[PDB]
Amino acid sequence: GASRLYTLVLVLQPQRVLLGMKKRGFGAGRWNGFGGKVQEGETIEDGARRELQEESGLTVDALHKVGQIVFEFVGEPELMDVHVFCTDSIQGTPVESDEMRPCWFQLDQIPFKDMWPDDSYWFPLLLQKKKFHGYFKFQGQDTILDYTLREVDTV
Ligand SMILES: CNc1nc(OCCOC)nc2c1[nH]c(=O)n2Cc1ccccc1
Repeated sequence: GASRLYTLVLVLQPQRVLLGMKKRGFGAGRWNGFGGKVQEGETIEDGARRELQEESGLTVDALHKVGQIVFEFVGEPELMDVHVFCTDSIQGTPVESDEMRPCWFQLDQIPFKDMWPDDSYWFPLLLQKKKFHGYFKFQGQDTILDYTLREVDTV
């Protein structure tokens, strides 16, 4: 059907991953990555950089696309086509805002119970830097009715 473009950025380093507790708005009460809608006149990668900076205060040397996930929320007018980026190359410190509190998690302490339920499926691939295409059919924000996830050579 009709779909909208989104980006999702994970700051993933050898020993730790950066997530942000949402205090308000989309994903409130969960540890989320950084992202949002891609705008007209910017590339998907430019949009990922922009959202990372707007949300966390971070600027990076480079980012790479590691996956794509299509979300179907039952009853919503459009699909969400999310392009997933990864980067280790931060140039400063994350900053807490009125919207978000940043936290570095050790890789054996990733808080899946306090994250979106789909994350449990594709994180093991992200952590191995294995590229992936996924699809998740949701009923509301807690329930996965169906999904697919495959390792790909090209996103
Ligand atoms: C780290 N896992 C996840 N992080 C976010 O950060 C929000 C920034 O992206 C807009 N969102 C996640 C997320 N895992 C997850 O399911 N979502 C929900 C989502 C659904 C549809 C479009 C975008 C995000």
